[PDB]
Amino acid sequence: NATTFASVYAWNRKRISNCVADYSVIYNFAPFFAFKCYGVSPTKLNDLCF
Amino acid sequence: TPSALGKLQDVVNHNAQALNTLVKQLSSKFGAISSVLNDILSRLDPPEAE
Repeated sequence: NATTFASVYAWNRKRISNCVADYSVIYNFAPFFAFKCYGVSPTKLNDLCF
Repeated sequence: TPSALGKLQDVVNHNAQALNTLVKQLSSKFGAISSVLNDILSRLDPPEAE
């Protein structure tokens, strides 16, 4: 839900930790055109606590 | 002399080593992302999990 984004050489990585993340709200933020989960499955991202 | 009961005490060390190796070879990754079946079933999708 951001507007300002850096270029490809920059990352602006924000380490999300110490808080219980829910991967069910990301499907209501914006309609995505690509969803490639390597190693993990989109359906079971909720129960998995990385 | 504590080396007289050696033959009988080597039928036990071999069995213990065999059991210890058979148990330790469960935590070795044989080509998977981890060695826990629950982790394989939780992270990966059913196709790659198989």
